[PDB]
Amino acid sequence: GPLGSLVAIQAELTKSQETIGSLNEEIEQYKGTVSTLEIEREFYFNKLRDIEILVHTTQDLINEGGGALLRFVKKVESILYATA
Amino acid sequence: GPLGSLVAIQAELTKSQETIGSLNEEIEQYKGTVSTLEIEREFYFNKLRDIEILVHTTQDLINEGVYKGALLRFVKKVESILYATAEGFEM
Repeated sequence: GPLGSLVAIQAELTKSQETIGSLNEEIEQYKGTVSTLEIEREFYFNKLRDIEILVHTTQDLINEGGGALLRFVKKVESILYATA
Repeated sequence: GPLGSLVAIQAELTKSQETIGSLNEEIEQYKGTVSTLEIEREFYFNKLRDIEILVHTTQDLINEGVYKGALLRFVKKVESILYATAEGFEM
């Protein structure tokens, strides 16, 4: 009857509001994991950038103003731009 | 009466089943963003590892005199950059 249908929907509704609660919990932990990975990424990208700047600057400095130095600089450059 | 309240709670229920649907899409999006960041990481870690090997190997040839200056200066600059990257693996 009316009461039975009201009770069944109310039960499924509170069960649904539970899932929403647990899915929001997951989203907050995923937001936290993306944030950590993005903080790490900015740090490592800066170190690789410092190596890239050094490689290109030395390549320019060798040009007008390298023997074994140029050979090493080119070996580093090939490591940076390799695709795997 | 009872029909009105049944209609209002059924509407709340189907609306909440739609939010679970959209929250599951967000989770799949977030799983995809964590996966991309972890794939980048493995690739850039591999390059750092290869630069470390190269830096130490050529330092061994400069130390154990196998060249008969500016090269050692450059090798040491790279090594300091690599050490600073190792130092920030906790921070």
